Amino acid sequence: VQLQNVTKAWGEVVVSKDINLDIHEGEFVVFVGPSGCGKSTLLRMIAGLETITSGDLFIGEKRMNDTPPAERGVGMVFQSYALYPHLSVAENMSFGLKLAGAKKEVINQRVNQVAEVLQLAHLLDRKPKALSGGQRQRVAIGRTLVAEPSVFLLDEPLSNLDAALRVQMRIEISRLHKRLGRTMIYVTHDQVEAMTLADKIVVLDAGRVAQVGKPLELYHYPADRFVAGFIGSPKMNFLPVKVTATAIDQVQVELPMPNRQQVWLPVESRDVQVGANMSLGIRPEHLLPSDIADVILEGEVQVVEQLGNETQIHIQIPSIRQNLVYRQNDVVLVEEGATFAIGLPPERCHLFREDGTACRRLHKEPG
Amino acid sequence: VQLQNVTKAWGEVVVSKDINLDIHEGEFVVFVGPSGCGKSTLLRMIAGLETITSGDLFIGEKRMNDTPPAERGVGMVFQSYALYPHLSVAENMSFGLKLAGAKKEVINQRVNQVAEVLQLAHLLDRKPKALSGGQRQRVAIGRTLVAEPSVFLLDEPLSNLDAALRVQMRIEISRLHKRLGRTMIYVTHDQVEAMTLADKIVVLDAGRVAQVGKPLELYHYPADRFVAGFIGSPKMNFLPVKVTATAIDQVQVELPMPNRQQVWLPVESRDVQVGANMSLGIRPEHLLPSDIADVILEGEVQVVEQLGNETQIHIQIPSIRQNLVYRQNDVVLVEEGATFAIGLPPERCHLFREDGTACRRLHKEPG
Ligand SMILES: Nc1ncnc2c1ncn2[C@@H]1O[C@H](COP(=O)(O)OP(=O)(O)OP(=O)(O)O)[C@@H](O)[C@H]1O
Ligand SMILES: Nc1ncnc2c1ncn2[C@@H]1O[C@H](COP(=O)(O)OP(=O)(O)OP(=O)(O)O)[C@@H](O)[C@H]1O
Repeated sequence: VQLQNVTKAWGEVVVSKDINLDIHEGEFVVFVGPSGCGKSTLLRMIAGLETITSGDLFIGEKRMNDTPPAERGVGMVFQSYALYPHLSVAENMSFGLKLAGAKKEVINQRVNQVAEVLQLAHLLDRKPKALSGGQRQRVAIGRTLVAEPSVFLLDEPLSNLDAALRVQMRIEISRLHKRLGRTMIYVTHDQVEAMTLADKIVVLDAGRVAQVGKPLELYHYPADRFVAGFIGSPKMNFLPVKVTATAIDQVQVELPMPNRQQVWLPVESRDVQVGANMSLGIRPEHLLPSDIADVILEGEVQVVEQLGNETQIHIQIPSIRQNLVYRQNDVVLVEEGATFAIGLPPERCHLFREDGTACRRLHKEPG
Repeated sequence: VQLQNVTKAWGEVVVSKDINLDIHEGEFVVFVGPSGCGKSTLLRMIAGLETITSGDLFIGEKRMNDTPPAERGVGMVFQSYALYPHLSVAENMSFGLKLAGAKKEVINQRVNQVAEVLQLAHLLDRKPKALSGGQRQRVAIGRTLVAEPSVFLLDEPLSNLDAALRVQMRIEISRLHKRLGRTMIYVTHDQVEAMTLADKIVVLDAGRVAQVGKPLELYHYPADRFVAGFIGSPKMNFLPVKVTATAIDQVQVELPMPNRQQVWLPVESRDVQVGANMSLGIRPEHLLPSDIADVILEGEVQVVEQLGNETQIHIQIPSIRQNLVYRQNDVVLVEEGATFAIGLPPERCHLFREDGTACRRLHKEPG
């Protein structure tokens, strides 16, 4: 429930810096970050299986860096095959006889209720070698939902599950949290999941903590370029611009286009010098039909991905490196090489200084 | 490259009731289906890691049910991985080009260009033990990539990766499929990935092949309730309706609503009988705003998930036992209890018979 300058490292390969997390009791916290940033290591250190090179681990109240993996209040172990190849499903799931707590021995009343939510009922007498990746995965989860620790440490527990099934499990896991009221430390790559379950999201990046905030705060108010480009599916579009003017709460920038159009952005303005080279971000879903008016960008359709509910059009614009990704509702029929124009809304624009830190958007978004 | 009446069972449990597929050479085919429907198995039968109870498998153009795995022309990459802990990352990815007689001149070269795209260049001298899920998984892909088989069998090869990196790999794997142009049998649960990469999609259901088609073919025209309920993120909503009338290319149904509203659907009508109890399907993203539509449904907001780019609102309607899910663009503030309304667009409504088979939709959709 609490870290303090927890630094981990092995040689000159520092996996984690002085991260300072403050997880309250019964809070649902998910960890997200680029592959390699230190999410799994962090979760393990919070438990056993991994040492703590420096810092304090306040679980409950007093430190627990030396406490044996046994009693901590933790309940980890996850993802397809971590199960005993000789025991059965019911046997593996009902291993909650000694996992940091005090339970009876007629708990069959729960191992049967858990295998129910995980739709594993008809597989209780099954052996691991007889379960699919997805099935094994849920068994591994039951083992933890059965023990019912004081603090769960889930690590991508819902992987290997079809979409429909994965939605039901999100519901189940959400209930198991608004009931046991325990503390949860979830780790995932599924961003939709993060936003739906998380009651506070932690974004890691190369060992360091990038930002911590609620779902919509991270989405709407990334503190820097990195976080901005990490939260949100089709990465946020980034255009190179130049600050031409400065007000108290404006900051005018010049788009690299041939026409060199300028526009006033509802941004911080603090520490923004005229003439500075800055990064302007705009999300694929925030771009406009262009049918309306104002700031417009035109280019050639490079890619077009059909998703049934929406269409993502990749547009190439002169003077801009990478294509500009744009998402539009429904099936939209356009071809490659075609000419496409979109509208760039100033309220929904982000601006990052050369150092990458953000210029606190002033526009108030609901939430 | 071809299956006929292929059957597979473990004792008394069948897992592939005679499936018939016809994967053309060079095609990118993705397999989707409920957890434990038989995706990995079917994949391990094309490789040889599993025995074919009945039927004939014709990889290339010759029956291979009894051919040894190592000599089928198949290069597979599953979840179990293949990172030999005694070999360095660079040592792996090359191990594949073992007997291929590849020489340090040809190999080591493509091992470098591959460690580049997969972004492991800074990890060659590493060892599986000192890596992370996502990293190890790219390494595994690296092996099969470097070996450039004649047939790729990818089993959820991009899981364990952040959304950004994953999108990048989808572009790489896609480019790799264009460059070489060899057959690829991809298994995944990520429906956006399927829709994105696939040329054809196979939907499996409890060992059987439910439907085969191009992505938009399955999204707009599911052959049955099962596929309808399977393809598409927030699951299609289903409403019990009664057939009140039937015309040429029509069919009129009565909604569960207390006002027993009857609405005509541009649907097949073939094998539709007045009085039958059918299922009406409508996707959360196809429901319309209340004011801009006829045939409205009002109810109590139960859940509201804020995804950032959109808002999903579950509505309990006095009639349907299941909550009706609705997707609305952008951030939408609604109180968990509010009265909400939505439109039921007839042209985008699917109709399923009592036996679950769909009544061919006559509305032409773009695609
Ligand atoms: N035994 C080890 N020795 C040295 N460095 C290690 C070791 N195990 C992990 N690491 C380092 O820590 C980082 C990895 O792992 P972690 O397992 O913390 O990643 P994640 O952040 O959980 O990423 P992923 O999404 O890929 O699972 C790696 O990039 C690697 O450099
Ligand atoms: N050794 C076995 N004995 C009996 N049944 C088995 C065995 N191995 C797998 N199965 C059955 O085959 C089905 C599973 O596996 P497959 O491995 O074919 O699943 P998938 O379709 O890849 O699903 P998942 O997404 O969950 O990985 C399971 O539902 C299981 O009942």
